[PDB]
Amino acid sequence: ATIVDIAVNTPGFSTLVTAVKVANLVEALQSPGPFTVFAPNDDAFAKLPDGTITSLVQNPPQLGRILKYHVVAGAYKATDLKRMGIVTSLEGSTIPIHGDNPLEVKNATVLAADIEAENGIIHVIDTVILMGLDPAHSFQETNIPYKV
Amino acid sequence: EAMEGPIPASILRNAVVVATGAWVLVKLTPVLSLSPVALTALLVIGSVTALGGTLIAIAQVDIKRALSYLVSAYMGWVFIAVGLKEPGLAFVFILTYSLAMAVLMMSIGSIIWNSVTQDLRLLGGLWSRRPISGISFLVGSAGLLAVPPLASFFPQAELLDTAFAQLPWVGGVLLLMNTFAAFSLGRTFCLVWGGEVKPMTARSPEVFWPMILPMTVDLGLVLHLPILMARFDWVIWTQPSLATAAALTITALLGWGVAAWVYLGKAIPKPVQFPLPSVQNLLAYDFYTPKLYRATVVGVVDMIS
Amino acid sequence: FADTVWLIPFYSLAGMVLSLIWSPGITRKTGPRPAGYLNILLTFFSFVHALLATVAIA
Amino acid sequence: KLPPLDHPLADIIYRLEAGGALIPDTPVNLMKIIGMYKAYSIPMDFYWRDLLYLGERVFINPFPFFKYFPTKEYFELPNHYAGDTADLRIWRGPAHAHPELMEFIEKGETGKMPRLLHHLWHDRINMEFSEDLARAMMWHRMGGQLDIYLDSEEYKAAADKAIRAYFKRNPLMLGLYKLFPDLFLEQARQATYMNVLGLFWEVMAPVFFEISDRYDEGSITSVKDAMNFLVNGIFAIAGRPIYHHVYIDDEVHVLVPKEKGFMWLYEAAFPYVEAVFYRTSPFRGTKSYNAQANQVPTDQVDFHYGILFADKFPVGTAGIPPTLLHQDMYHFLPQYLKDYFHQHCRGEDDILVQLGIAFQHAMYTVTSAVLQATRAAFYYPLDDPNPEHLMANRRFFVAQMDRFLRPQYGIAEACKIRNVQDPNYL
Amino acid sequence: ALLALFEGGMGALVLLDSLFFNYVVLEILTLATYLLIGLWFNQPLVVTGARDAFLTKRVGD
Ligand SMILES: CCCCCCCCCCCCCCCC(=O)OC[C@H](CO[C@@H]1O[C@H](CS(=O)(=O)O)[C@@H](O)[C@H](O)[C@H]1O)OC(=O)CCCCCCCCCCCCCCC
Ligand SMILES: CC1=C(/C=C/C(C)=C/C=C/C(C)=C/C=C/C=C(C)/C=C/C=C(C)/C=C/C2=C(C)CCCC2(C)C)C(C)(C)CCC1
Ligand SMILES: [Zn+2]
Repeated sequence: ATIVDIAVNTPGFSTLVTAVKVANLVEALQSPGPFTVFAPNDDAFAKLPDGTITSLVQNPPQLGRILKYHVVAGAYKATDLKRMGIVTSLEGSTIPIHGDNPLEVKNATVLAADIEAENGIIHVIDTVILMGLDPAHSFQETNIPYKV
Repeated sequence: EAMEGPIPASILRNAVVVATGAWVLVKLTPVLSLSPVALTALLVIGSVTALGGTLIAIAQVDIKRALSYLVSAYMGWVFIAVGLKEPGLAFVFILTYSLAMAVLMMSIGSIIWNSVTQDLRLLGGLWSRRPISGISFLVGSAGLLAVPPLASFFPQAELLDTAFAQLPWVGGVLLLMNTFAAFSLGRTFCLVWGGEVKPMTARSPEVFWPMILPMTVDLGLVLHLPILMARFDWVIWTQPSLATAAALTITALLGWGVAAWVYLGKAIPKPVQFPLPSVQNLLAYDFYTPKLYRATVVGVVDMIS
Repeated sequence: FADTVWLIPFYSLAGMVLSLIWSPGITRKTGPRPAGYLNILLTFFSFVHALLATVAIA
Repeated sequence: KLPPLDHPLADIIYRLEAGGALIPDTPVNLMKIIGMYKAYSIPMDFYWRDLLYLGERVFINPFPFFKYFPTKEYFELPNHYAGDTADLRIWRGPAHAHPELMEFIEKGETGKMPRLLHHLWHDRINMEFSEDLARAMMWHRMGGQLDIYLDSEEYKAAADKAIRAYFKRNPLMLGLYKLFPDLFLEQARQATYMNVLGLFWEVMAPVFFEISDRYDEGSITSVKDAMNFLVNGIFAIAGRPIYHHVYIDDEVHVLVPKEKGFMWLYEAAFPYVEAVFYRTSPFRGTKSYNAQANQVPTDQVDFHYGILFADKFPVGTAGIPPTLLHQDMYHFLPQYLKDYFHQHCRGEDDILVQLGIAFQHAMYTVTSAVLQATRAAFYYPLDDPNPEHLMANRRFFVAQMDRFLRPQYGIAEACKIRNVQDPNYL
Repeated sequence: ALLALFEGGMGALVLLDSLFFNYVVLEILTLATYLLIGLWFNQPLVVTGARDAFLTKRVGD
């Protein structure tokens, strides 16, 4: 609803809304709770081989896991995210938020931060996102710090 | 050092070491009986190697080397038996000991195959998830020291009666050899199958059909040996004299029990340290036998060369 | 039997020459298994022979 | 765009930053790579079918005597994407099996014989190497995020139901499961890991099929293009699901559900690259497991025994696992590689050794494709103007090359790189 | 093949009851132990264990 219709009406967001409709995150992401969430904005999805999206859309649960990783419980703004530096998302997370003038999420950059909504702040980014690895089980050295 | 290459070790320590020199030593009983100095030297060598093998096996960290010293000890037992002009006891004990040690080595090999490490310090809780390989080890243990039900009791009963009739101090070794050798196997069971589970064995699947078929088929032979000596009256120890039949069992059970208490007790640091630290790392390196060789024989034969 | 038990050490000595047919420089194709299989066969046949010879000398 | 820093391996990082090619990019270096892919893809095409057979039909068999004879319809099992009714449709060719693999199953290296007789007389596809990998992903815990799921309260219940439904015929096994419920519960987990590995090779077999066809047409011209095809295929399939679905008599037991959200990249690709390319529990005829001789490591993070670290001259000798694959990857050789080997050291005699060295070369570009996909997923592309976004990539590559230098247990005196860059290593 | 040369040597040792031929096979088995321990010789601690296992067992024999 609220975040959903806000993604639908004014901006492009033409492939995120369909991705959420394929999954079952339409009931969620609008229930009363902040869960600030950022959007790849139709161009982060463009810098991806189209087989990626054609395979993710056919499998609702995995796309849902990724989109959940995009969603971060709580209400935070650019100042809050800069103060924290690390924030937990759904399905757990690290999301090393960084950057100085434009807030850089894990490897993206915010475009329109602090987009007010009914039940949650919304950010817009230019790379999509991808989860960490938990080096105890997956590939080992993929947690290189972004800034020094 | 011959514990490089698994399962000839299940056959070498079990079918070669048992009937290669012991077979030659037993059939030489008439000749060795001629001099009552070769016999006392035989007793000395057997008792020394038995005590040393048991004490060193207790102080090992490699599961494959914590059973080869026990092989040395239980071949020293045969040296003792043949030292008392008793070839029948040796021929009987070789069978039982070989069966039991086959079960033991096959169980240890099964654990190794799927739990890559051999470090006793890196293996942990396996009992709940790996029953057979554990019960097989337990039965191969019981069929080597005690439990008059199991068959290795009988031949080590006459060697108590015989060593007590003549030359009593030797029995004092045979009795003592029965507790240290029981404390080793104990700490080898309580370290590989009991306790907290560790990184290396966090996900231990039981092995496939060809590794646990022989192991279970050889675990049956050991259970039938005692009853196979009942159908056909093959009496080994004529006079029961339960006063001595209640000594081996008490010694072995005491050893195994203290072993279980020290490791399944969580009332002591687990990388246990001895009050004397200098003897722990002396039994652990088998009395520095290599540093002895390279000093006495090699160092000579090389130098003059 | 029990009069030909002295042939037991030859069965395995016949498997110690045939198993080398499969050493990686001789076959170079489809190697590594029937050597062990035939050695098991020889060992089983030499165990049956020994069991029969033991029964016959009760 | 950045200064030279310090590394002894720096000559390689400058190649990773600028394009790719963890190994040099000569044409003779790519002919063998594509030929090795074509040779490694057909036994892989049998592996991914037999592993699924193990994970679904041989779920927990005490005596899985046959276990390597998939049913007639598992060779007709549609590879989820190779044909018309595909899912992402790579490798245009037929989606049922491979004619070459079916031929080898039919005739073998001797002649048209029954399959059981093809097994006793070895003449087989050496399936024991695929099981060793499946058992190597477990015991390293490297399954991904489902290993934490593969513990309790959703799996133990489903595994209990499946086991009770599997053994319902004989009460001997049923009774055993009552005494020791964790005996067959850890063998269930093993079938699950088998299924995971078999689902990983349902993606790589079509990729290695299609890359050889691309090389045949002429679309592949340099190692950069090969690894780029690999990265594109990696991202294309990164979302496919992972499940178990054990099939019992007229019944299916959902063991790990599709609804749990396990995907192919985080549960079968990354936990595989680290398990089999890097760790691969130590060789038995190269290292001593002796606990006193501190040779094998104590932690599982320092297991440097994978294909990237392997020593390929002792191949075909006792105590060395990868031989099982090189004999398996030998009769599915394209002709332009048999001719390339036959005019070389020892000719068609030591063909396994050079065939394994070329396999090492190929797996180097595969892991370089994994590195490039990893940075493109979690970091910034090469065509980035910002300098900090390029220093992030450099830090990532320096970290991933430091795994090749750590001198804990001769981990630096293994690591066949700086040896694969040599043209005289073959 | 080496496991078959033990099973044959063991049989020849238990059958033959001559002190001379009970040493012939007793030495053949020493040689066999040398080649059997040294199965995977690419390991540097086997070529050292097989050396001792042959020399120590040969001096006694
Ligand atoms: C008539 C009375 C009957 C009583 C009979 C008494 C028999 C006792 C058995 C014989 C003891 C053996 C002594 C030799 C030990 C040795 O040399 O090395 C020591 C080894 C070294 O292993 C070490 O292990 C270490 C790791 S770990 O600990 O093995 O995990 C490793 O770091 C190290 O290198 C390795 O060597 O470790 C040990 O086994 C220590 C054992 C000594 C503990 C005895 C304490 C007594 C407790 C009181 C009883 C409690 C009451 C319970 C009643 C049921
Ligand atoms: C695989 C496996 C399993 C199982 C197994 C089993 C179950 C086995 C069994 C086994 C068995 C069950 C065995 C048995 C055996 C037996 C035996 C081996 C016997 C013998 C006997 C005898 C030898 C006798 C003798 C005699 C008599 C008594 C009569 C006459 C003669 C006289 C002595 C002389 C399971 C599932 C867990 C899974 C995992 C692993
Ligand atoms: Zn088979």
